[PDB]
Amino acid sequence: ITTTKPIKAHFDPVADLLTKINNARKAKLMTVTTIASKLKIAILEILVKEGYLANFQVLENKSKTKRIVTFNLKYTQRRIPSINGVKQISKPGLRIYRPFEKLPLVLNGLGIAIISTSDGVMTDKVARLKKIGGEILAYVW
Amino acid sequence: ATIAQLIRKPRKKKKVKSKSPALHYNLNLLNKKVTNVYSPLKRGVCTRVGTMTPKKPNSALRKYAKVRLTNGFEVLTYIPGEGHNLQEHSVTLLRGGRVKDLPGVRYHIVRGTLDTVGVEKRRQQRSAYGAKKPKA
Amino acid sequence: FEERIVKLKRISKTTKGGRNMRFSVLVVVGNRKGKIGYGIAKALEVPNAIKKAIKAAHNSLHTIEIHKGSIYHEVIGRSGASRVLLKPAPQGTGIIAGGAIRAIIELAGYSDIYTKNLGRNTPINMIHATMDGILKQLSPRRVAILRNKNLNE
Amino acid sequence: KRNQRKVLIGIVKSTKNAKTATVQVESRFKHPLYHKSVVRHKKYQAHNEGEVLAKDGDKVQIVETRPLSATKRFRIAKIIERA
Amino acid sequence: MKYTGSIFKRSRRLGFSLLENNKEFSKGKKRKTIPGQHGNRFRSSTMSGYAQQLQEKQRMQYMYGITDKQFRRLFRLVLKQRGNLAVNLFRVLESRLDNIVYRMGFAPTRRSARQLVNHGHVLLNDRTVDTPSIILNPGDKVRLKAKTIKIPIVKAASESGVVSPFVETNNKTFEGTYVRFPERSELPAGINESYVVEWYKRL
Amino acid sequence: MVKIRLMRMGRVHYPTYRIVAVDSRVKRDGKYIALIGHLNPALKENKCKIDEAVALEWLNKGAKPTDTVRSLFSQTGLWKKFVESKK
RNA sequence: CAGCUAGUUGGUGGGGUAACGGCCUACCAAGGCAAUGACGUGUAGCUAUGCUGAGAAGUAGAAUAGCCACAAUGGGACUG
RNA sequence: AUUGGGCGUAAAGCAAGCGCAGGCGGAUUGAAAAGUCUGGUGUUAAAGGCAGCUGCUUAACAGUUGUAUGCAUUGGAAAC
Repeated sequence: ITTTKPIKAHFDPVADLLTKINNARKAKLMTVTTIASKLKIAILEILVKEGYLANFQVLENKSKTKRIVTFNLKYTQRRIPSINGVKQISKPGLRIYRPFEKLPLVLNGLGIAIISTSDGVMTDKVARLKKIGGEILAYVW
Repeated sequence: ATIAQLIRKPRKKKKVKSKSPALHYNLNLLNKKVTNVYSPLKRGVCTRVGTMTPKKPNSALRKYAKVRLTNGFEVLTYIPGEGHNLQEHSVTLLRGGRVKDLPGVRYHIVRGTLDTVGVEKRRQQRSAYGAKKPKA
Repeated sequence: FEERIVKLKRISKTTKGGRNMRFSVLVVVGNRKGKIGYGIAKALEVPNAIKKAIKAAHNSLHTIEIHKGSIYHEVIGRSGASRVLLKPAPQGTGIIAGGAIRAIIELAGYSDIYTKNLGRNTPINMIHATMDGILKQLSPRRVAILRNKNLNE
Repeated sequence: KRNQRKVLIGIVKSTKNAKTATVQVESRFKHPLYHKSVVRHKKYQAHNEGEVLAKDGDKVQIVETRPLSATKRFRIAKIIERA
Repeated sequence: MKYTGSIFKRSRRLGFSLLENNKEFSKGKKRKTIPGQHGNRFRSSTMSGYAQQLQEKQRMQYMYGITDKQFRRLFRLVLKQRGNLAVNLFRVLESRLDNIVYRMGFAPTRRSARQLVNHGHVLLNDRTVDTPSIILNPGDKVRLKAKTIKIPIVKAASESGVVSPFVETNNKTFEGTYVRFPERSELPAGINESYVVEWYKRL
Repeated sequence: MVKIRLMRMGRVHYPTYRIVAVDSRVKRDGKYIALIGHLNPALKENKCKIDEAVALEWLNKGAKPTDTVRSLFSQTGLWKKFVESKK
């Protein structure tokens, strides 16, 4: 509420979200802002339910024109972030598609990859549980 | 660079060349033509036999032969061993191998062939320089 | 504590009327249980340089953690444009690596591993890159603690 | 009766030739080595039997048939409205 | 050549008795220096990793009297199965028929034992064999062919001998069997299997 | 006649014929349609086991076997399950 | 290697072919391919596969097997 | 160097701009299902590669059983 600042979205949703997280992690920032998109909303939801970041609130103006989402990153009392390294595999013009049997494992399962097969964004381990493959969004560990 | 660019122009390999090309080309009679079948080692008939000096770091009087292969090629060659039996248009046999001291020379005569008799009185390893085993 | 050297180097700085031949050595120190350190020093003679290098290495030691005798997640060591890769080898393959990499991993009390040299091959940069790659290893229990999924997740 | 058919929606270029029209289809395939997704075009020949006059810019379907002539090997079966 | 003429030259340089302990057992003031004119003092000034890998290899293979490609074939055979590579390798190196003959104690030396196998004096599983590269499994009977018992040396060999725990034999009836797979500690400890197994980047 | 016939797939001195159904105008041990057991005329005591299921399918739609196949079909009893069904 | 293609593209009646068909024929038309590579130069039988590699892929298409083409060179047709 | 490289001083950012075709590309709703994933069926000759077994006095080898990989058809999923 009352953000008193103009914010715009960079480019394709996957790349825009990751860069903000990485820069905030490197600069020890805690709060960031970006324009909202249902793909980005879903990936932020699965990220927070995988325990990598704090509160996200999706915000709408006093109209049905613009929707934005702001999300806080998980930290510690000793000021060490939970996010270690983010890398997107999907890329504009380099759409990557692996079957279920070739589903990657990020750092021997320690990390989390976003794989939106048929039911929205959906974690790799529950993907193996449902044995369905598809789009590979990004590696997060 | 970008994937959308290499589709237009795929990468090209270096395509390194052979270390010694003379032994590779060959030509027959009866509509002669080159067929470059990369034969291991050819023979030839010597045309000029003399001596030449090596380059900067070394100093000697190395003996060489200007041999002509079965085809029309002329290649420099180093004559190893103690002495030689090159006899002014006598047929010999060749083998690849580069010598640093002699520019241009990139071949060796196999000693133990048709006319080039092997080094006499050589009992160390006896295989190079075409030496027979001495009587026990 | 085996203290196996890796690469001694013959270094010398010029000086008016002569060459100050003062060669240097590099050593690796490891207790075969998790203690690892390295140290580079220079002296006029082999024993003096070896003693100085051992003192420097053993004075500054640092620990590593072992899980089934191997690294458990692949990590790349970026340091000084000389990359070194580690991979969680299965229990049977045994130790395979170059010279300095084998020295470090063997003195680290380790076992089976997969490595491949990238970039340059100067021993000091390889040691730095391998150490960086092995210490940026983030423990599974650590990420379990710093996440809400500590219960085997 | 295992007869087949290829569902190839195309873009007819013109009916300039006598009662024959050229159909263009932009098939999408995966690059053999670089894994990118690209599209290629190839012209298909067909004959106007007389029921429709496929002008420039219409989009139609393609079915297999006997070879009616050299380079003319497919005919019109099902047609969708104009553009 | 499957036979090496000189045997003490191996025990001197390699620092390991090819036999049990009799290679340098004070025979004519037995020494331990390397053979040749240059045995004065060359102890350790360039001893590198490749050198010790070769040394362990040579300690392991010439002791069994094997050649290079044959032992490489043995490695390719043992790599076919799943298990501990070093223990499986050394078990394969212990399953040789001529090696088992020494474990039976029928010959004073392994070199002698390998000779009886060739000439047919050793009969295995009721069918005579004459190849030293047989791979034996547990529970295989071995006999002296019931022929050529009257060797003035086999009696002096089967009389007194050290029978290892992992095999059992009967001295009088000249009958034995391969009871079980030997353990590493039951054999001489001067062979570190790890160096030999990790030096093979050949395959 | 698509002819069930023997193929010498094997090493020298140790032949191993495999009974197979192949066209008559096809060389030995060449391309074939279907595989019918095999023969090892070195091991004795009924070393000629076959499939017996698709062999009947082959015979029932046209196939002339060879003389060597006669024993390999009679010992198992292919004739005693074919001749009366043929009628 | 920037234009190539005049039975080349389409239709009408007929002939011929085991069969569809510019395959051919009498007539009427001027189209078809081509920067996502036509035409031309050079090289090469293709494939299952051998070798190397960890893998993507590189390499030669050994033995053998499937297919294709040939039987000194260039053409023609009979029997079937 | 798609996975798996670089372009300040080491080879490498065209002298700059206007730019069609190409690639890429804001947010929300609906459909279709071309990409994408998945189930069934057919096929992907045999030999060879891999694993197990048998037989050559044991291996080299031969036989034996299973084994990948793609393609086409059909039935669904709708996140990009």
